[PDB]
Amino acid sequence: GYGRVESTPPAFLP
Amino acid sequence: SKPLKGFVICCTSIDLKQRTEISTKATKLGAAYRSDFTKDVTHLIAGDFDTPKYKFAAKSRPDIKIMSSEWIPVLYESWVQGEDLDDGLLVDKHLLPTLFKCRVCLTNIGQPERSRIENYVLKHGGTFCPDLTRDVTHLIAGTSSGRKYEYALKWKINVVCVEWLWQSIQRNAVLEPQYFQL
Repeated sequence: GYGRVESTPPAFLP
Repeated sequence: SKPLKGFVICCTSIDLKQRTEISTKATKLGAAYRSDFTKDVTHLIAGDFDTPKYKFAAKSRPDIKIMSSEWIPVLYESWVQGEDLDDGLLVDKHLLPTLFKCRVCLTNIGQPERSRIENYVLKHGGTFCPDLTRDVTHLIAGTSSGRKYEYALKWKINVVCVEWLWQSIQRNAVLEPQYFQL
């Protein structure tokens, strides 16, 4: 989003 | 009757009108007011963690209590209203939250550590931010990579490792980011 980096989806977490 | 006899109070990042009100009321309550952060200071009333005074207390004064801006106005009102004042003098109730004004975002941290960190942030008075926005004060990063990492740097947001959080919680105050760089 504008001025926003959305939360990493759980399936993509290390 | 001087409920705050022996208390030495200093203020940091407090509105001029509210700071004048606090210096007056604390003096009436029997406390010693300090404009400068002198050696005899026992309590620091803070409006922000990003000040030389707050940073000095957090780094060099673990004996002092960091207080909310509401402590003196609330205690003074209670006193003049004839309300009962205990040995506590509303200090425990008006202790500034450990992560006061912290807006904490995470990147490259897996589960269940992500949930654990969120719970400790909320517990110690911080705001947990699933999304990175320009109002985030701290980005806890597992690795120095990804979109959140890259934008936090562009937006001049603190990029720290998880020890920033754990050491701040243990100190019971917000610590500086330069010691917790990735």
